[PDB]
Amino acid sequence: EEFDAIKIALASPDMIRSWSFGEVKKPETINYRTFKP
Amino acid sequence: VPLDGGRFATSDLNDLYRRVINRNNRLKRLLDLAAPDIIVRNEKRMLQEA
Amino acid sequence: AAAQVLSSVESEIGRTTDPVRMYMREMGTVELLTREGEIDIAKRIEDGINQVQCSVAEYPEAITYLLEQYDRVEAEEARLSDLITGFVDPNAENSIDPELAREKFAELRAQYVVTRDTIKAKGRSHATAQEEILKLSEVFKQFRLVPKQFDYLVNSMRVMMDRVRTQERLIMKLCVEQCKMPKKNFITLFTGNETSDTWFNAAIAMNKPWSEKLHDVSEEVHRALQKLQQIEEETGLTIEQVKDINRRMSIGEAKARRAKKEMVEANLRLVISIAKKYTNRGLQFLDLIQEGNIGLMKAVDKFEYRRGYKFSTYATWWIRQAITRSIADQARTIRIPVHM
Amino acid sequence: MGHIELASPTAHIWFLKSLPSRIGLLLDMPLRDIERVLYFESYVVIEGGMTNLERQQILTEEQYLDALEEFGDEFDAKMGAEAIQALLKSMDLEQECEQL
Amino acid sequence: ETLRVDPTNDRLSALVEIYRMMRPGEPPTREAAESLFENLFFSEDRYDLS
Repeated sequence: EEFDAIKIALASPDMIRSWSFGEVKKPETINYRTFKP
Repeated sequence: VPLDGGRFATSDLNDLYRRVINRNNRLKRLLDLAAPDIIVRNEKRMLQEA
Repeated sequence: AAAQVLSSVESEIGRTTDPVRMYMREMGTVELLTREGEIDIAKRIEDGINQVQCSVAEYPEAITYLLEQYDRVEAEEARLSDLITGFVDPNAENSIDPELAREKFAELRAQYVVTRDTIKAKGRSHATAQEEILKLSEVFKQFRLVPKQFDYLVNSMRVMMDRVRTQERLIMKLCVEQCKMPKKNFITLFTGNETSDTWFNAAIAMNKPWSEKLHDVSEEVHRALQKLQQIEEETGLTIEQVKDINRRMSIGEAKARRAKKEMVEANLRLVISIAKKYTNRGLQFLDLIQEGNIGLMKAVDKFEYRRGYKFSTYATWWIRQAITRSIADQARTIRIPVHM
Repeated sequence: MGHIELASPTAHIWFLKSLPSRIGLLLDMPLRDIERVLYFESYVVIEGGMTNLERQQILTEEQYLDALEEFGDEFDAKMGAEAIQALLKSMDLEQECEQL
Repeated sequence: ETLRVDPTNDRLSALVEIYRMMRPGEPPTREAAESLFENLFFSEDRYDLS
């Protein structure tokens, strides 16, 4: 937890992949009856 | 989320994400097809717009 | 003289950010070409297509593919399922009765077996054997294939073409980028022989003392030539006819792919007109428009002049389908499928 | 957090529309130029191979055609975020810095 | 003085520059602009005083 200072920089593409967990591909949220992802 | 009476409620961002993904996917489609550059342009103005 | 309207207008466009004015002003350029330009676009398209059917007729193993994978689905004691719905399915210029299937593939195999002996008579393309190859094409051209399986059969020529080009890239890379041999002499000698490596030591024979420096990589270069000549065994077709078939086929594509854009760019106003009957506050304008262009491109791909009707009706149906279910697939945060 | 891969590149807005622009200010190309590139309204010279033409030079869709057939190969001029990315990607910071 | 500043000489160009004030950019045409102006304050539909 314990940290010292803050930094800003630009989000490189490889950074955004590095953080991300999986490529979204759809607008779909859920099913109409089975209210589930 | 839902409410008591079956109603749902959402944040406005999801609309925006949906528009984005619809537009990107349609663009990919139009790129598989060698379709005219004019509709490419229009789809991209729509993209940068959203 | 509409591009020069865009010119001075854009010079004096009042910082207009809206793409609606942009696109709508851009389609204003192209006009509505009709009544035979439709029929002429169709003529050019079907011409180029029938000439890619020349391009299949010129390739020998095109028939080998057909009879082979057809024998795969007939092999299984009897089938009438999918592959026969990609295969034979001829246009009549149905539930497949195997009787007529056994019929049509008789004379095709007669032209097959009878045409090969003369191809060896005194030369690959003797005049008589050449006219018999032309007979093979004429028998080929009354067949109109399903676009799926056909597109595979043409991909069997596109891919191979790109493998010829592939080894051009390889040998060009390792030879010219490293040893720095001129391509000028290479066109002349490589065009001259194409079959044996006499051009190698005939080029080194033009002394050029760097050419003597090919020992360190000698085992590798013509071993790169190996994969070039190997394609000649796998193809069994001479290099001139390779080039001719490739280029002529590509033109067979270019006709249609150039032809349709006039149609689409013409009927954009139909697309938008029908679109904005349904741009009540359902989703949004431009998405109805874009989907309308999709249905339009379908109708341009499907339309027949021989039905002799107006085009407007056809793509009216198609457009209307496309929009009418894109609004329903999309346009909600919760997807309600079509039935509900 | 997830991610998305894009068909074509697109530009961030705060680095464009904000006062002093940080994108056109860097290129020394004012706003309406870059707009008319990015609204797909005109082209712009990524790299004029011939020095006959210029970096950061605009070419209308009709005038470009002149330059199109006159020379062909020896210019690089395009349109949209692709071209501008090629431009920022091209510009070396150093020599411009010692020159300023 | 306002005339000496006014570049417009005929009725038509006046209609064109009104049309251009309100529909900027757009390639102007006669009846689009005539109909525009007349719609603004001379059509019963889009203008009523009470």
